[PDB]
Amino acid sequence: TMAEKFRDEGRDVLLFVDNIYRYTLAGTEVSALLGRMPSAVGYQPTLAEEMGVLQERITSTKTGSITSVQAVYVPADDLTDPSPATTFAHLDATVVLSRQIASLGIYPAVDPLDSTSR
Amino acid sequence: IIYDDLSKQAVAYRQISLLLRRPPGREAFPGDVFYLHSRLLERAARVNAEYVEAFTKGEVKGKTGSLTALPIIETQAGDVSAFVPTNVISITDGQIFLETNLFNAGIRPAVNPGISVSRVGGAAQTKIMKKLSGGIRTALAQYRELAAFSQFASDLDDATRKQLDHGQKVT
Amino acid sequence: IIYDDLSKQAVAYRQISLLLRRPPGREAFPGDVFYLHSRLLERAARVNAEYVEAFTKGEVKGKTGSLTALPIIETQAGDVSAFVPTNVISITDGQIFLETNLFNAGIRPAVNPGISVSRVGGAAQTKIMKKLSGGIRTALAQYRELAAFSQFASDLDDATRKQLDHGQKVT
Amino acid sequence: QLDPLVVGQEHYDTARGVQSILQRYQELKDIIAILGMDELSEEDKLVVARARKIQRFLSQPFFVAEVFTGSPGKYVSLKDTIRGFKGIMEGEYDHLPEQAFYMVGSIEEAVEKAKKL
Amino acid sequence: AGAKDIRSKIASVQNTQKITKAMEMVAASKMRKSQDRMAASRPYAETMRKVIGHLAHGNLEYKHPYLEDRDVKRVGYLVVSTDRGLAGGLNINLFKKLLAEMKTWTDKGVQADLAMIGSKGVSFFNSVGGNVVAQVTGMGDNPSLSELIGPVKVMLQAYDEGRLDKLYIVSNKFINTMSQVPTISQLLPLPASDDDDLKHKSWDYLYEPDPKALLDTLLRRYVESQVYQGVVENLASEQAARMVAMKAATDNGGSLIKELQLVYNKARQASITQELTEIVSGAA
Repeated sequence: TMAEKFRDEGRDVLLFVDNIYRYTLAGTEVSALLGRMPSAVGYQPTLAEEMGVLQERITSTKTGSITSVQAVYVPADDLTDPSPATTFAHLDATVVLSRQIASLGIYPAVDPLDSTSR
Repeated sequence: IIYDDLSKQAVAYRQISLLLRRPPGREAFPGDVFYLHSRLLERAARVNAEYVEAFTKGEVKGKTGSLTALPIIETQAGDVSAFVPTNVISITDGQIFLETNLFNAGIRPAVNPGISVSRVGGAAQTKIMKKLSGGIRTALAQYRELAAFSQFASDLDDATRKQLDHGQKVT
Repeated sequence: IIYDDLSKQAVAYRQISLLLRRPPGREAFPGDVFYLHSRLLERAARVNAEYVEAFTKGEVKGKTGSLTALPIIETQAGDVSAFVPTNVISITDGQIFLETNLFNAGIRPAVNPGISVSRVGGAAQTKIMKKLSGGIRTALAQYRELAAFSQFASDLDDATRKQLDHGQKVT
Repeated sequence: QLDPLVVGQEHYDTARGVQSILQRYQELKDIIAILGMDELSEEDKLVVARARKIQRFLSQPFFVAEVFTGSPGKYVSLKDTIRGFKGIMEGEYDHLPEQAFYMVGSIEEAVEKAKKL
Repeated sequence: AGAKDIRSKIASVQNTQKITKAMEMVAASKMRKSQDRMAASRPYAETMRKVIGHLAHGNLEYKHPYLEDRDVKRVGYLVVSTDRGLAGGLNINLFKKLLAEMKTWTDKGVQADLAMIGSKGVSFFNSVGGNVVAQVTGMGDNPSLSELIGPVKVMLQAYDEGRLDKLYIVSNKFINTMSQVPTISQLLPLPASDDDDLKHKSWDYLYEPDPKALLDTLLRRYVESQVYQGVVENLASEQAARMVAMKAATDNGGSLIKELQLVYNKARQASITQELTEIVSGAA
């Protein structure tokens, strides 16, 4: 909502989310506290709506735009888990950072083969 | 009519059902998730002219109406042995399965033969197209599996040098 | 006495206990499923001569009574870690494991030795059978140790080739 | 009903041999996947080939599937099917290619299909 | 399925992949050592074939059985094969080519005999029923000529004794570090030299003691080197083929890991949900 006030002023904004997986996991904790039934893998039943209510405000508008860079964490390295599976529905681009490229002394250490954009 | 994602209508219905405290089943989906899609897709149909007459009170005499549905389903990691994908495969007539490996290799549209089928079959086609394209999907069903099995070399080259150049140029 | 599908008595009892709103345990089985089978199977017993002579109030002397139980259990895809299989494997004096990979290959009756145990052992054998069985146990044990090399045979030494082709003949 | 006292000894033995060598092929699939088919013993390559030929000969065209494919439907009598499987198992058709057995009726149609490749 | 049961097999396949990688490395080093030993063997056969050409196709061409084409009524083969598996299709392509040619020869009604180097061919041809008459096995990575003396002696004796004719050696030609081809080549009667030693006109050797008894020994020693050469080339071809085969096996393992991990992920998701649903639904 601060990024949105910058948008209304007519600017282009960048919004960094340091770990969206923890936003999902805190929604799961709050859902459990409220006593709602557990969803596919124990996640909250409102997972795919709680994610969309956030990610749907990050859009270009005919007054401005908010672009977003989100650090993502994949549980157990599973790209099928409901949290990664729900997050990947919204991402437009995907940048992979690799330690091998850094050991080569190449910076930024972006892996160009797995890095992806639609 | 095109439903852009039934696999997300299913998720919204699961949310509604779990907020109403109903006991879930496999993959935490409700028990009646099948009856969610069936009573929907069972409405895409072709009706005889007597039904159109009885409906329109006679006004449209002797024409047959139809509604053609193409629902879209997204499957995780390419497996079709999953609850909702298999539930919808069990309702629609045909099945166009688009494969990620083919799609990355540049083959687009990535229509995977052998898995994709049309249960209406050649009855739907114009007879020219029906005759020209007789049995090729089942031909590729084996061309693929054999090119996968015979990886070391093109041995037993009876006609495989023609077979697996025809089946390459067709793709 | 043969009990055919104790794993169906367990299902009927799960039904009865779930219709009575009793607290469901694992796989919705009630808590007292073990106490259901044990007080059944512990009724299979050998009984000494004094119990028989006292129960019948004379009229029988010297003789010992007996009741042997052979309960049957079905497993889903060979998993033993289930609830009812765990209880009944814990209760009884031994197990005969019948496996489908052996049944398909033609080994019938498809009893899997080594994985199958009898804790009464030779005490329940005629001394000729007790004498002769030890070499069969050791032969099949050595065969199970060597069986990994079967599909690499003709690479092996002859001294182990003899054990490997002897275990096959016992099987 | 698959008992020798109900279906006869020849039918029973044919069915059980088919099961036995398809199971033996199942047991070899996992090593073929890793090392390739060249590590197999010389007699294991034979059970692999006969298993694949049996798997093909189990296929059959149907009169109701005559609109998914164009092939005419085939009706196979029990005598002909056991006559064919007993023939495959004991190696009298070892010389034909696998594709000769795909979607045919009795074995005398496979020997004909082999001529046309 | 079962998550633990699948993780155990993932671990097993990873171990298999590691073993195959180690085998690829070992084979890729032995291949270099073997193909250098292969080059250490050329000078002998070369500088002896020049001599044989001088005594045989030069001036005063002498006459010897091994040099001329007596009529053929039975044939003999020296077969080199590996002592170790996992070499891919190396041995079976060669044995099938040998069987094709040996069947073509028996169409004409001629009899054929075999001498085996290596254990694999010895195992094979007794199953096929071939007429093996001499063998040496267990050479491994250290092929001696003083062990090839035996069966080559048997075949030479059977030739000059009048029984065999037109004997062959079958072996794998090492051509590229990933390309080896089975070849059947003729050793005796001696193949025809491309070169001419008419330029040797201007000199003649002072043969001590005498030229015929000396040409006999020269020819016997020459077939031996060429066989030995065939054995060493076959060994380097074996090393290269095992390298390629274990490479392929390591990539097959690396794909089975992907499939098994997808299955494991599905299994563990289903286990989490099936447990937590039982807990929540049990609480009235």
